[PDB]
Amino acid sequence: VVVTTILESPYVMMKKNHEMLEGNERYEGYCVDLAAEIAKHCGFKYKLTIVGDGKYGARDADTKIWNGMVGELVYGKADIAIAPLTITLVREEVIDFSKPFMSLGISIMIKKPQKSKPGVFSFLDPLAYEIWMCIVFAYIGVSVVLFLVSRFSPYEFGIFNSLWFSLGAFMRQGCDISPRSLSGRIVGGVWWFFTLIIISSYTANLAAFLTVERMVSPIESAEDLSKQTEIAYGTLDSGSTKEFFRRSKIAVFDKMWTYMRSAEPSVFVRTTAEGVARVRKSKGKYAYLLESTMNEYIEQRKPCDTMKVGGNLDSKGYGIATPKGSSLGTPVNLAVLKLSEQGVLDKLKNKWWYDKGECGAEKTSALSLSNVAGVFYILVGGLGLAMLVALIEFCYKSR
Amino acid sequence: GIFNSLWFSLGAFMQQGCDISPRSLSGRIVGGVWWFFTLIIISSYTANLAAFLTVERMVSPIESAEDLAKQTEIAYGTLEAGSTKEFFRRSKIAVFEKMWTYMKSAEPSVFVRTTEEGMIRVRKSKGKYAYLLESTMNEYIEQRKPCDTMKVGGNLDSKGYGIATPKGSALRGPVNLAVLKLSEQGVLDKLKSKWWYDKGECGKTSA
Amino acid sequence: GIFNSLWFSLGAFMQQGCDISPRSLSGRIVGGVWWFFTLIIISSYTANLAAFLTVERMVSPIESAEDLAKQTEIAYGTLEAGSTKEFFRRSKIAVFEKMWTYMKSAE
Amino acid sequence: TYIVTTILEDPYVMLKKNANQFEGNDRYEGYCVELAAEIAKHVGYSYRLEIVSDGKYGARDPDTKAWNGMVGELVYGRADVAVAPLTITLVREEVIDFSKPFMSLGISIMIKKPQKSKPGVFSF
Ligand SMILES: NS(=O)(=O)c1cc2c(cc1Cl)N[C@H]([C@H]1C[C@H]3C=C[C@@H]1C3)NS2(=O)=O
Ligand SMILES: NS(=O)(=O)c1cc2c(cc1Cl)N[C@H]([C@H]1C[C@H]3C=C[C@@H]1C3)NS2(=O)=O
Repeated sequence: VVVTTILESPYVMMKKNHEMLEGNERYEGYCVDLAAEIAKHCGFKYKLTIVGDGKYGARDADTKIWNGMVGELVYGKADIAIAPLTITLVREEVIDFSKPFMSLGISIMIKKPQKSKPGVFSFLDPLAYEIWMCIVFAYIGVSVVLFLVSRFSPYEFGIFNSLWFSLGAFMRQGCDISPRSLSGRIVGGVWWFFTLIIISSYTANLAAFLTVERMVSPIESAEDLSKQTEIAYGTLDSGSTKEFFRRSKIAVFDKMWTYMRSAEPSVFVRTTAEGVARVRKSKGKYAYLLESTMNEYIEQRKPCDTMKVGGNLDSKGYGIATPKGSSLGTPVNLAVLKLSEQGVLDKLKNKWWYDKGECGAEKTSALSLSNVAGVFYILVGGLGLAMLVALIEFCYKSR
Repeated sequence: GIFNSLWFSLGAFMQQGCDISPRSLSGRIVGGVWWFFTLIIISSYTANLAAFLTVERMVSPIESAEDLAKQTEIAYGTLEAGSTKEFFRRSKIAVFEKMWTYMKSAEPSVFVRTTEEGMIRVRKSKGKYAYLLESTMNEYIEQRKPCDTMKVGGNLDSKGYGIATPKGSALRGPVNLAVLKLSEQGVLDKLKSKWWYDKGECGKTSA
Repeated sequence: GIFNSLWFSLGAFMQQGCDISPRSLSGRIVGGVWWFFTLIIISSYTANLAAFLTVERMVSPIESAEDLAKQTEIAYGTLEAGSTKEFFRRSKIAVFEKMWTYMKSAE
Repeated sequence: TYIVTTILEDPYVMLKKNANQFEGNDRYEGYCVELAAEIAKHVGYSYRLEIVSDGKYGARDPDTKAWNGMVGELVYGRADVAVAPLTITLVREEVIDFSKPFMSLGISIMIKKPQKSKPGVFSF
């Protein structure tokens, strides 16, 4: 027969020594490995041909003509096909199919937002804001209690000095005054125990929260993405994703397809690498919807300037095709069943993917000033406030 | 006095201040040795607290199928009269072959009759038993109360269910088109989301 | 004064005592915010020091032959006209075969 | 009419709590049952909910060469179709037609989760 590929990576990797090769040895990839593995169990002659149009079957409404990959099989130009070709009803109504040999799904693709340094006020992260509020109001309550206890049950401790003492005990710096009665000393003791526990809990693992950097994606998922319009998303042209959005009946997908269709220029693209370049040359203003396999492969490959957000919007599975009624449909089906039973498919998928991941195939380093600047700003604000307050008091006592 | 002595001793164990300090030699010895004791104890407590807070979660030794098979202290088996048992019968990889050899003859019978039987078998066993099961029912029951069962490792192989039909039947094409239409529409995803996730019987750096 | 102010500020950065403490509001604000600053900085220093002392030694990425071969950023080869070269010529294992293929032609 | 072979497993086929009160197809409510209803509405064919008496899955013994379970009912004409969890594989596919998948799966390891002492109030 004749084996047609899409010249798409990693399913079709043109060999580095392309000049000095010909025939079925022209190019390499997972698809070719699978084709050989199935020719072993099927005994069918094949030629590693490539489709001229370089695109997958699409059904134009006006001409009602299959183009590229599907056209070759339907119009007799092709006998078989082994490729990253996605199943679907309309495409299945015209040609017999095999069983899935991969799992996938439509997935989002964007440019890796830069690692946001832990912003100002990062020294509060070690403790959740609930604990901070409880701490504040406990510092208030203890001082109030100490004031009440000392004023109305004495052997000084006003409210101002009481707050001073409580704060000093919370920061391990003692003060010039200590309670002299039992009823204030109990409060002091529990306050000391509480601050000891809290500080020992906070101090521990405090460099991490001043140093750790977490990336925040702008498009959390499809719903969040479609809610906004500042960023423009695109998809391949004449493919399964377009057909899936076209036949969609879900509100989010309906609005998303409306926005993509009614967006100028045309967000669409002729080929996958074009979308890759567009997202990598858009300052993160372009989002591309491709599968979950190519996406991961790209993520693993340098410079790794992209990432996948959200989860698969729908799983589809690939599948070896065949012309309707061809006698080869059954043997290829049984062949893929056998290979799935063997580890050929899992072995190939595990090896080809993550085979040569350049990026990523933590250390402890000093604190830069960017990490701990917030407390310096706070200190300077406090000094300014103190001088302002003293001037205010000075003018007030002048009158 | 005694009241102030207790106050001072407490104010030195918490590393806070002390409005007074001993002035004689024989009180100063006590103060110093108490300071040494509290220094040691407090440093120990703080360090071990740091250790506890960044404590790694229990890493069960059953992470891998190979590890789960070498751990003969825990018995393991596959459901009998099922397709998974057939797969392990025809499994050719080293780990699967070794597991199949182990499970071929073991007393009591590592095989089981029904899924509920295997679930209860693992439940009663004090961790001395292991079970092999499809990745759907496992999750579904791990979601069902009681939630005393827990999946370890990842899926060992990718496969799928199917709407079977008698060979040569006349309802072959229509059902294929039907399943394709139902998968293209979110109807099937809706069913799975409703009847797996909507139930919810139970349920390094971090604040 | 100024001398005692410096003494107090230093005695609060080291977490030690202070024979005096501010008595007015406008000195107490400064004292408190300085205490907050020193608490943050000292805790940070202590934690990161703990980290440095138990710092793992540099684990070079060339630990394994397979890793040393996948790291094409570093070129590798075997002595020519020697028995080791002959062994790699006849090596049959996956890692050795891949390394031999890499080293067969490289400039 | 159509005869359907379901293995009656949680949650693909479930017996309604009002099993005695409920009768017929409406008596049964499971993911397999709902899928059967949806597909039938898609095609319009009469069917009667049924469960395999043997209570087993596909297993052809070497000595007897006889199919048991849902596949057994399917091959011998006892069952017309089988909308139920049935891992599609090679040996089974060699006798029975499989439509395209409707759910991915995989074999997995199950263990009794060891009790983890949740930090009490006095965990400090
Ligand atoms: N590499 S993988 O996990 O994505 C993956 C996924 C799949 C594989 C094989 C592999 Cl390796 N084959 C199965 C097929 C095999 C037989 C069983 C289901 C189909 C029919 N479909 S699948 O579930 O889509
Ligand atoms: N949500 S899921 O993973 O369980 C899942 C998995 C699959 C679904 C649908 C869902 Cl919801 N349908 C696909 C089918 C649909 C069409 C495309 C492949 C088959 C044919 N197979 S699948 O990959 O097995």
